[PDB]
Amino acid sequence: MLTDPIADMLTRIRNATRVYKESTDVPASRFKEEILRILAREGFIKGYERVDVDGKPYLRVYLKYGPRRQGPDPRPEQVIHHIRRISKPGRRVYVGVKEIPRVRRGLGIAILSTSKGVLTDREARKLGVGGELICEVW
Amino acid sequence: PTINQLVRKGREKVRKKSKVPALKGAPFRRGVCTVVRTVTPKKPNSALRKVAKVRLTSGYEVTAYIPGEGHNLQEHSVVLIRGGRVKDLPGVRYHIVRGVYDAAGVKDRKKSRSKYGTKKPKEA
Amino acid sequence: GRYIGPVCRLCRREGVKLYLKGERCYSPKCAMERRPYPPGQHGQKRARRPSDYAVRLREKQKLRRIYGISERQFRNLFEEASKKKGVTGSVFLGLLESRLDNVVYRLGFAVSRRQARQLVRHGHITVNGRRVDLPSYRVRPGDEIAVAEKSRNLELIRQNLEAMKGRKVGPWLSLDVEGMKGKFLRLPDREDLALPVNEQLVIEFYSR
Amino acid sequence: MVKIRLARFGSKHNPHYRIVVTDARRKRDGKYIEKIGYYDPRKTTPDWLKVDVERARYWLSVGAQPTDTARRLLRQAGVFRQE
Amino acid sequence: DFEEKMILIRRTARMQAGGRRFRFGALVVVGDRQGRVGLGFGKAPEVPLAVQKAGYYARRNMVEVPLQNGTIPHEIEVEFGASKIVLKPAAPGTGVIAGAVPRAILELAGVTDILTKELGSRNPINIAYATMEALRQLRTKADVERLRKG
Amino acid sequence: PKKVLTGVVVSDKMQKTVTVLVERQFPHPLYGKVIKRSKKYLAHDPEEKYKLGDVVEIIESRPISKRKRFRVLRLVESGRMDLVEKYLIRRQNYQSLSKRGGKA
RNA sequence: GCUAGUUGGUGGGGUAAUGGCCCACCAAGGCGACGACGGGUAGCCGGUCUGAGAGGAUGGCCGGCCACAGGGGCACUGAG
RNA sequence: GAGGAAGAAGCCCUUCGGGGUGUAAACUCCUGAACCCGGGACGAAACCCCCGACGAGGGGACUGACGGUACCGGGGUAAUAGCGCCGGCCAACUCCGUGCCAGCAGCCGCGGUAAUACGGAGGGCGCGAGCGUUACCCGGAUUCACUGGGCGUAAAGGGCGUGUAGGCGGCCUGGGGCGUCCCAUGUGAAAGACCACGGCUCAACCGUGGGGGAGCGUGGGAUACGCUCAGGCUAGACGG
RNA sequence: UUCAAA
RNA sequence: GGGGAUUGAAAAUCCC
Ligand SMILES: [K+]
Ligand SMILES: [K+]
Ligand SMILES: [K+]
Ligand SMILES: [K+]
Ligand SMILES: [K+]
Ligand SMILES: [K+]
Ligand SMILES: [K+]
Ligand SMILES: [K+]
Ligand SMILES: [K+]
Ligand SMILES: [Mg+2]
Ligand SMILES: [Mg+2]
Ligand SMILES: [Mg+2]
Ligand SMILES: [Mg+2]
Ligand SMILES: [Mg+2]
Ligand SMILES: [Mg+2]
Ligand SMILES: [Mg+2]
Ligand SMILES: [Mg+2]
Ligand SMILES: [Mg+2]
Ligand SMILES: [Mg+2]
Ligand SMILES: [Mg+2]
Ligand SMILES: [Mg+2]
Ligand SMILES: [Mg+2]
Ligand SMILES: [Mg+2]
Ligand SMILES: [Mg+2]
Ligand SMILES: [Mg+2]
Ligand SMILES: [Mg+2]
Ligand SMILES: [Mg+2]
Ligand SMILES: [Mg+2]
Ligand SMILES: [Mg+2]
Ligand SMILES: [Mg+2]
Ligand SMILES: [Mg+2]
Ligand SMILES: [Mg+2]
Ligand SMILES: [Mg+2]
Ligand SMILES: [Mg+2]
Ligand SMILES: [Mg+2]
Ligand SMILES: [Mg+2]
Ligand SMILES: [Mg+2]
Ligand SMILES: [Mg+2]
Ligand SMILES: [Mg+2]
Ligand SMILES: [Mg+2]
Ligand SMILES: [Mg+2]
Ligand SMILES: [Mg+2]
Ligand SMILES: [Mg+2]
Ligand SMILES: [Mg+2]
Ligand SMILES: [Mg+2]
Ligand SMILES: [Mg+2]
Ligand SMILES: [Mg+2]
Ligand SMILES: [Mg+2]
Ligand SMILES: [Mg+2]
Ligand SMILES: [Mg+2]
Ligand SMILES: [Mg+2]
Ligand SMILES: [Mg+2]
Ligand SMILES: [Mg+2]
Ligand SMILES: [Mg+2]
Ligand SMILES: [Mg+2]
Ligand SMILES: [Mg+2]
Ligand SMILES: [Mg+2]
Ligand SMILES: [Mg+2]
Ligand SMILES: [Mg+2]
Ligand SMILES: [Mg+2]
Ligand SMILES: [Mg+2]
Ligand SMILES: [Mg+2]
Ligand SMILES: [Mg+2]
Ligand SMILES: [Mg+2]
Ligand SMILES: [Mg+2]
Ligand SMILES: [Mg+2]
Ligand SMILES: [Mg+2]
Ligand SMILES: [Mg+2]
Ligand SMILES: [Mg+2]
Ligand SMILES: [Mg+2]
Ligand SMILES: [Mg+2]
Ligand SMILES: [Mg+2]
Ligand SMILES: [Mg+2]
Ligand SMILES: [Mg+2]
Ligand SMILES: [Mg+2]
Ligand SMILES: [Mg+2]
Ligand SMILES: [Mg+2]
Ligand SMILES: [Mg+2]
Ligand SMILES: [Zn+2]
Repeated sequence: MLTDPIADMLTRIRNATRVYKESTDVPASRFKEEILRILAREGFIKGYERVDVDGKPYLRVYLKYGPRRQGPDPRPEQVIHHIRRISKPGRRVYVGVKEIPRVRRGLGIAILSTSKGVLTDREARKLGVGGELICEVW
Repeated sequence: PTINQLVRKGREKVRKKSKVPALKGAPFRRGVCTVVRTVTPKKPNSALRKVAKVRLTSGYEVTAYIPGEGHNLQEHSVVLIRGGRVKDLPGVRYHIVRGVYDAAGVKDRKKSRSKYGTKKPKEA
Repeated sequence: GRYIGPVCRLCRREGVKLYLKGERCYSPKCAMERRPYPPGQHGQKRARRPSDYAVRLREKQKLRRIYGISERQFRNLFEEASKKKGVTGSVFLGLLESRLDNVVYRLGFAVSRRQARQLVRHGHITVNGRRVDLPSYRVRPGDEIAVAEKSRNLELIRQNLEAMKGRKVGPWLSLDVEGMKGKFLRLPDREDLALPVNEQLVIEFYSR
Repeated sequence: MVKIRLARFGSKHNPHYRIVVTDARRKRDGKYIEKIGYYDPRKTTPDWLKVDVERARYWLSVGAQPTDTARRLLRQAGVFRQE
Repeated sequence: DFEEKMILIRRTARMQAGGRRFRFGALVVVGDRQGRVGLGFGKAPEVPLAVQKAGYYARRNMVEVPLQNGTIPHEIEVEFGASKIVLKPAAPGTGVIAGAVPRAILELAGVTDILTKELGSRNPINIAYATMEALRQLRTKADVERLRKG
Repeated sequence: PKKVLTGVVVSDKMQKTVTVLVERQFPHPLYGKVIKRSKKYLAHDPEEKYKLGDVVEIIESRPISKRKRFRVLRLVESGRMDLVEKYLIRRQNYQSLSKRGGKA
């Protein structure tokens, strides 16, 4: 059984991207959906959409990459170079607004879950709130 | 290990073993010579290193090195020990401080005099 | 006691001419003038590619020897520099340049720094009027460094203060050759000085 | 009883006292109840005596008994001046 | 134009009857101190030839370091084999805080302020290669921006 | 303020006294993980009111005896031996680890 | 594995005052793997040294608290 | 301190031409630690007395261990330099003497007739009233890895299962608000540390002022995630 | 046999 | 106990 559905999603994404898939499904949950909103708006994934597979609710995540490259290995650069889970079951991680991390001098992000909803480190910092530091992406 | 394991067992702190156990981890310790033998080194060296068994005030009886060109130590010379091994003589972990007590300083020494306890000679 | 011994030899070990004598170092004789190789029996022999360390050591030894300051004092200034806001490199230089003994020398009251130093130890110097014989005394912006009234007539004073007529001086300093007064206008910019020293390496030497 | 006296700070040949409120029984330089001023004997600074008079008046109102010297300094700052 | 800093020279040995048979390896960095560096590892019968060969290799294999006032756009860690390199950006006055290998590559890349740390195996050859990769991986806001748009 | 704690009654075997197990939760000072930890208080129940399995509030009080420094403030949730059970079992496992052992 | 004043109760004693602090009766209870009991070591803290930090190490001097006064017990006097 | 030889002597080295120590010395000229003479402190204004009213407020007087010290003004002499290193790490090299000897050695290692590693000398590097040695703490050491490590063959998967405690737990909704987060507020002694000015001629030392919060208590608030209570769901598990 | 020799 | 032969120098071996 999935012990960490969010970690599962994060990886499904990490895995699909390393072989350049178009989309990639992940069993749906509001919370996962919430994170995808951020991921989309931030511009890491083309976008996502609800989808029923075999009768069960999933989420097609349309990934995006850079342009074909020169020389040996033309495989495009990743838009999502890094995507790592922080807080986990049995080792939960929280932060006060004053402790929200600055992921790659801002060239990256951190998705936290606050009582004011799921926000990027910048968004949270703005509404002046902290919470569970879910993951970091860059 | 898992975080739960760490919460349960934690990490064990490293303990330091003293190399100069001649007690009180004091900087020096005085004793009395019992034997002023000569000993042979281990491969690949050959020579007659000067050594002395010392009945220490720390309740210990260890062997110390007698550094320098010749000494004046006998079966009853009171001496001060300082710690410092002799890589070549297994079991020799301390040195005898020349210039303290019955340990004369090296005579005719002109360079590293602090060590070997040799007073500054006069320059006429 | 700040070194005190064969000086036109340090110039030779740094392969660069340091002014630890003022004149004599201008007339073909600072030794660097025909005899620029290190002191000692091996001075003329070919050198070996110095270790990144050697390079950094000699650089610090250069800057330090220029002001005839001790390692103890030199280090204490550098640590102070680090702590302070702003680029440590310059700030460091700014501090070295603020030493009364150095300023005395900058204003021309003395030919070299070692002389400037002695002039201070012997009360021939004044800061805002009050006497000050501490060569390490830190001159602040706005201070007026002059010569003691009682010393203004000294033979050596006239000679040096005379040669100072017409002579220009530091853009951060100002000399009123008349009453033998001088004013520390402001801390010198790295751009203001031009010492044969890459302070960058010095910082690195202490970073080890 | 509780007092208003001088606690010694500064250094050798460089005294700098602190007008403080404290239990008579506490060591001179021990833990005081409140600092209500300072005093520099050699007046090496134009500001060698300061005294939170409003506060000084407070402790006196509740019992603080001042040292003779402590009283002297308070007076200078017009603590009892009832003009 | 291009500076040349020799990171290290070594004399390896091979075996044949009769005895040993030496060869020499040279790691040379080349840079313009203005955002361009290249690494080169050349081996040959004699040191000189080795160095040159290195320098030559160094010029092909160049990297475009996005300097931002003497520093890196952001922190990065790269592992090359068992060697790991940690590059952290810094404000001016800091300097190049690094081991001989990294600094040599950093200075010629025209980096003047940076926090560095060698982890894992400190094998110079691999630590140098880890560094090049780190730099090569550096991204600029404009770059990230370009990528995130679409 | 007088400290108020919530816990479970795991012992009604004393006259006018009940043992109250109180759970506490906190982040580990170095490893983060939220960890539980419990402690038993002997609370004062003069009316022999509360029983095994009740979830009562406990309040800081004037010493009643050695050990007893808390009085039962009120009942939060009656009956529920699941908690008591857990405690009893954990205690029974003790009968194990020693020179012999007990069935698992 | 530990426990008999041991855990709790009622009534007293005692104290400035709560309390097995002590006592007389009555209950069988209390504690422990979230480490009881036993052994070893140690006065605690503000702080100090080190370290990028997280940490690690330390508690002389100065300030706070505690404990002791050749080793054990006890009380009397007194606001103490 | 400044001047001071194409550069004394002596010692060292040499391809015997020369090279070092070296502007260093000598010597010339300046300044004047020490020391002598004179002056000579701040720290001490209260208590007390008198006026007033034993108050406020005014006046007055007695007190210095440190100390004839600090500091000031005259006069004024050229006037202590050591200690450790020079094979690599690690800045600094030559001769001679010793030979697996005598010895060196933090680690790797030096010495069995050409030793930059032993001892001495010349030279050099480093630091300087100090320089080395020993011991001990933290560092480098992500070498117990929270930040920040591992376990096929390098040290390391329990011989296997069953299962207790414990740790961990799929999708949707609701209540609660314990964790978590936000706002206020109390507490957080002084000293120390940090920043800024100041006082001793500087500094060390010291004074004044200024932020700096974590932890805990209280009072409000939020509810995404974790928790808990309710109710649902079949994609896990189990059953037919 | 030991140490060291390309 | 050297002092030789041998050795790169030893141990060993053969000599006085
Ligand atoms: K890799
Ligand atoms: K009772
Ligand atoms: K501590
Ligand atoms: K009066
Ligand atoms: K010889
Ligand atoms: K030598
Ligand atoms: K260590
Ligand atoms: K095994
Ligand atoms: K809710
Ligand atoms: Mg993942
Ligand atoms: Mg990733
Ligand atoms: Mg983490
Ligand atoms: Mg973390
Ligand atoms: Mg740990
Ligand atoms: Mg010892
Ligand atoms: Mg040998
Ligand atoms: Mg030596
Ligand atoms: Mg700075
Ligand atoms: Mg190679
Ligand atoms: Mg680029
Ligand atoms: Mg990188
Ligand atoms: Mg690896
Ligand atoms: Mg390693
Ligand atoms: Mg009962
Ligand atoms: Mg009772
Ligand atoms: Mg017990
Ligand atoms: Mg009672
Ligand atoms: Mg009573
Ligand atoms: Mg009892
Ligand atoms: Mg017990
Ligand atoms: Mg517990
Ligand atoms: Mg027992
Ligand atoms: Mg115990
Ligand atoms: Mg003890
Ligand atoms: Mg004690
Ligand atoms: Mg660390
Ligand atoms: Mg402690
Ligand atoms: Mg104390
Ligand atoms: Mg006692
Ligand atoms: Mg007592
Ligand atoms: Mg007693
Ligand atoms: Mg005694
Ligand atoms: Mg007694
Ligand atoms: Mg009394
Ligand atoms: Mg009494
Ligand atoms: Mg001279
Ligand atoms: Mg004269
Ligand atoms: Mg006075
Ligand atoms: Mg009196
Ligand atoms: Mg009257
Ligand atoms: Mg005088
Ligand atoms: Mg005078
Ligand atoms: Mg004169
Ligand atoms: Mg070297
Ligand atoms: Mg020889
Ligand atoms: Mg050596
Ligand atoms: Mg000194
Ligand atoms: Mg370091
Ligand atoms: Mg560590
Ligand atoms: Mg270890
Ligand atoms: Mg870890
Ligand atoms: Mg490992
Ligand atoms: Mg094996
Ligand atoms: Mg193995
Ligand atoms: Mg197995
Ligand atoms: Mg769940
Ligand atoms: Mg659970
Ligand atoms: Mg809920
Ligand atoms: Mg809450
Ligand atoms: Mg607070
Ligand atoms: Mg404080
Ligand atoms: Mg000042
Ligand atoms: Mg302050
Ligand atoms: Mg709600
Ligand atoms: Mg959570
Ligand atoms: Mg044999
Ligand atoms: Mg050998
Ligand atoms: Mg042979
Ligand atoms: Zn010169």
